[PDB]
Amino acid sequence: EVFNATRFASVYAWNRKRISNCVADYSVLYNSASFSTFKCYGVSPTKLN
Amino acid sequence: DLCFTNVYADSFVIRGDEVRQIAPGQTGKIADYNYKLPDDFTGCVIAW
Repeated sequence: EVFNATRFASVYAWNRKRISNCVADYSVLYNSASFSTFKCYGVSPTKLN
Repeated sequence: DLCFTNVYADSFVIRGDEVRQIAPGQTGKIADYNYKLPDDFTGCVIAW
């Protein structure tokens, strides 16, 4: 619903979506999603799991 | 101005978007399942 959305919002009207009651298993994005930028600030990436 | 003790060159080919994953503390497909750098890595990463 987030990374595979058909339409994205404009930057001036950026969309905010709540995420709750789910497992953050981002490895499912490994197959189809390629990211040019991935920068975490308050947390090391290797600890996200 | 330096001399290097145990020089090893690790060569491979990845995507353009995955070059950022070649770093000591990165996550992702390449960093997790293909090639991981140590946290105390001493050396240089070159990509073209």
